[PDB]
Amino acid sequence: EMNERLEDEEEMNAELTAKKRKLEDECSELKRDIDDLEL
Amino acid sequence: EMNERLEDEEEMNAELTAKKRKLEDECSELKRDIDDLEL
Repeated sequence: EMNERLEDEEEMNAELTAKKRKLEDECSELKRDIDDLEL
Repeated sequence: EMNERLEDEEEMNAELTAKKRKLEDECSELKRDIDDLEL
């Protein structure tokens, strides 16, 4: 039982980190363009 | 330990999701403020 649920949170750890990577990416795209534009 | 790792990954899930809360917030202010800026 302890393994079957920890594996839930680890795949969730991946589900988080994947989205997190997609965040850091998209946040930097938007942030870049705005900063360039303001110049 | 397996139980301790649940206590690890719940807080780890919280630390990540809290970062995600900052990442999601900024990106939304980014996309919104662009809209105002374009108007």
